[PDB]
Amino acid sequence: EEKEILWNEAKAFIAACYQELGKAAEVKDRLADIKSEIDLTGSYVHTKEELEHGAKMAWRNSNRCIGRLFWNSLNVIDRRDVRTKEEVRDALFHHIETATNNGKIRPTITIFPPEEKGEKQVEIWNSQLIRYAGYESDGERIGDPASCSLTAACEELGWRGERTDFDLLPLIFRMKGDEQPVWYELPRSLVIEVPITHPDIEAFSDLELKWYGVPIISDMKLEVGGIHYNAAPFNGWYMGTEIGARNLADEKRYDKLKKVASVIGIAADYNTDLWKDQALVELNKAVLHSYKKQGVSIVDHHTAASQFKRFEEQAEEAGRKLTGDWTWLIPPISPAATHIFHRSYDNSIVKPNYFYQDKPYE
Amino acid sequence: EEKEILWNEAKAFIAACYQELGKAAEVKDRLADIKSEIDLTGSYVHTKEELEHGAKMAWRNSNRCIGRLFWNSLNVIDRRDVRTKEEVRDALFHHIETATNNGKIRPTITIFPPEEKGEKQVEIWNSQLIRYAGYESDGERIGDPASCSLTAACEELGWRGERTDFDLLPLIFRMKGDEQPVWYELPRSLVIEVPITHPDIEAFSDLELKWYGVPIISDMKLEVGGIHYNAAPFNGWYMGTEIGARNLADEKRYDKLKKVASVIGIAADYNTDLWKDQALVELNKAVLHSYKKQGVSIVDHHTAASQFKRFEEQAEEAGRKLTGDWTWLIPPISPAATHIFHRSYDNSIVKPNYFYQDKPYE
Ligand code: HEM
Ligand code: HEM
Ligand SMILES: N=C(Nc1cccc(OC[C@@H](O)c2cccc(NC(=N)c3cccs3)c2)c1)c1cccs1
Ligand SMILES: N=C(Nc1cccc(OC[C@@H](O)c2cccc(NC(=N)c3cccs3)c2)c1)c1cccs1
Ligand SMILES: [Cl-]
Ligand SMILES: [Cl-]
Repeated sequence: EEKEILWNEAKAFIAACYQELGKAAEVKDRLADIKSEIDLTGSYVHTKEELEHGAKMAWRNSNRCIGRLFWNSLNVIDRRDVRTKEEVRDALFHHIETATNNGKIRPTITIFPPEEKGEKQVEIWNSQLIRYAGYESDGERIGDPASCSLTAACEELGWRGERTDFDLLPLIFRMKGDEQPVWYELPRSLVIEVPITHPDIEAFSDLELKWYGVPIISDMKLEVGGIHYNAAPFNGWYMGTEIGARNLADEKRYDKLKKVASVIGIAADYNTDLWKDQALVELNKAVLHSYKKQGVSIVDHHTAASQFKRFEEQAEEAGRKLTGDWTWLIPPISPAATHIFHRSYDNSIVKPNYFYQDKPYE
Repeated sequence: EEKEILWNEAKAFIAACYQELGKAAEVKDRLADIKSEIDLTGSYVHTKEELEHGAKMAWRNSNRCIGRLFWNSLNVIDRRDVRTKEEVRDALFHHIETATNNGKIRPTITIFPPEEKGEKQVEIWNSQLIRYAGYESDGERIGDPASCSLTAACEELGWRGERTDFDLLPLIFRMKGDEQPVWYELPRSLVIEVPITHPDIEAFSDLELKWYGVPIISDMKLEVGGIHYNAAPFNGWYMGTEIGARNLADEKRYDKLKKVASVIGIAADYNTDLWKDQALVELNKAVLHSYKKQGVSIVDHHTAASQFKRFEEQAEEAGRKLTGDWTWLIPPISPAATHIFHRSYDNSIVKPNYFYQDKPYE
């Protein structure tokens, strides 16, 4: 029935994978084992090599990702053995610790057991493992609006935030068979944060801005050879503009441009003054300066685009078709100063890859 | 034969056009006249109203244009009567004069006779009526590289540029039946230019930058109800970023960022300093400041995006589907500070509209 779809993706993956691993001879027999394993059990289990390489391929095929040059150095933690919520929690804690690596961030993914019957084994509620809570009631707007609904979900379960602008959300997830998720407060020793200061403008610290060191996306599905790993959090390091041009800048996020304009001492009254643009540049300089000063890995959008240019060259000379989403590849500031802006990209979806899936809350 | 295609577009245009003009009753009879006129002559001639409204509709349907709020105030000059190159020249001169309007730019289009048998009556060689020449030989790079090939074509015909960085290209066009185009030097009294100065940084004038006041696109085809007006130059006013973030900024255009960085007194050594971004903002502030100070119409990208938001609202409440090209609608600086970035657009092509056509040179 539906089993047919699994087998097809399995054939396509193993061939491409073993070909890249120089194990092309091993394919016929590996596929055979898979064929009967699917027949008898409905599914099939990846080898360490298949899983590691598949997660790497998936990153390589992520059209919206400018950081793909480094796809082959992805650190893959295999946690398909977890059976308990204490094990899941500790796996998540460990991922944070090893990925952070005292500021010298290692791109890492932790892979939990895949969906069985489409039925999840572990269901992560966090959008990122480290994220700030958001509150909204009676005109009062506190923290990160992006987190408003998860925050309300957490507070249903007996969590309570301090209602600071930077409350760390607890880890929150649900195990198969449990009707309700559990939540665990993040140990503050695990979480690096960076205060935002400006290299030249000493008053920038009056804004009392900060951001977390490591963005760990925990709400996407890794799909590898027909196998659906809904729980598979991954991280890289930030590109500065993600923090300075979006998280802290967007009107629906922290909305700090008017405040930035004030501390940098420019008026925020006239569009033709380009005060938003000027505020953006200083905020973004501030962010890069602050991460580098603390010794936390970060990349600027120009360096990132140069790296991506190498990914493009690398893919061509390896005989691989390149795929990309121009609308996400261009940085939100000075995009025409990067080569990305001035070319176009095939937005075709190639598997393995990371996909969106529906939130369990709201 | 091919006549069928004309008739279809004709039916579609007249219906939509007269409907918008509140002349829906007049359609059946207008179409009838057209039907027999096509039968007897192979083509059909637009009324003043049809032509004017069609050029307006075409602008309204230009997916890449952020300035569309003002589509209905387009000033349409009907020059389908030209038969001579002195008439074409004078029509082009007049367009420049009336559109410039002493700096208070009127959006204007001059419409020349359409293609007959696919055969052009007037063939304009300029990409814009006012543009700077570009030269390239023996490492030496002078003027605007975008104009390198047209410039070489002009110099074939006995034109010679001064080889300044801002030589005005002559008007150059070809009449049906002539094997060769003619060129006419632009009278300098017709052409407003703006020296680029900075409001705060007095040394900015050392760059000796300038740009022309009015961008007059003269190489696109206006298509209205099956009729192909290949020669139909049009203008608006600039959005500042077109000059400051592209014409003067691009490495393949004037490439001035390093020089800007120098006069504004910041180092241009480290990506993480965001010196390109900072140079961009100051150059773009300089451009808006300079146009406004001279009294030449210009719009900043924030004001432009606000206007386009009104176009969006206006289209919806008029019951018209909106179409757009997100990749051209976002400004090349601070695009995430505009609403455009945060929504998406249907890039469908609706006629009437402006289309690319092949250059006659190179
Ligand atoms: C090593 C440093 C990395 C950098 C600097 C980087 C940079 C980025 C940036 C800027 C985005 C766009 C996000 C946005 O603008 O909203 C992005 C998207 C993405 N990146 Fe990366 N990335 C890195 C590593 C990774 C890793 C390790 C993975 C997974 C293994 C990954 C997978 C993705 C995916 C799936 C998206 C798209 C998410 C979506 O569609 O919403 N990246 N990356
Ligand atoms: C009134 C002031 C106007 C402003 C500020 C404006 C602004 C712009 C801008 C910024 C672009 C993109 C060009 C680029 O980034 O390379 C554009 C494209 C365009 N505009 Fe407008 N525009 C205006 C008036 C007009 C008029 C009067 C017409 C024709 C009647 C027009 C038709 C177009 C077309 C056809 C394009 C796309 C050209 C292409 O595909 O290469 N616009 N406009
Ligand atoms: N950036 C856009 N969308 C958007 C809007 C709001 C939030 C958002 O978060 C991405 C966030 O979830 C995310 C996803 C994937 C990677 C990152 N950033 C990172 N450095 C990494 C996290 C984990 C590995 S790399 C961040 C993306 C648009 C571009 C064009 C039109 S809209
Ligand atoms: N801007 C882009 N392409 C591009 C690259 C080089 C030159 C160029 O010139 C447009 C130039 O011919 C042009 C065309 C139409 C309008 C304008 N600008 C104006 N204000 C007007 C001229 C006439 C009426 S409005 C200018 C456009 C891209 C966006 C995203 C990916 S590439
Ligand atoms: Cl983020
Ligand atoms: Cl231009």
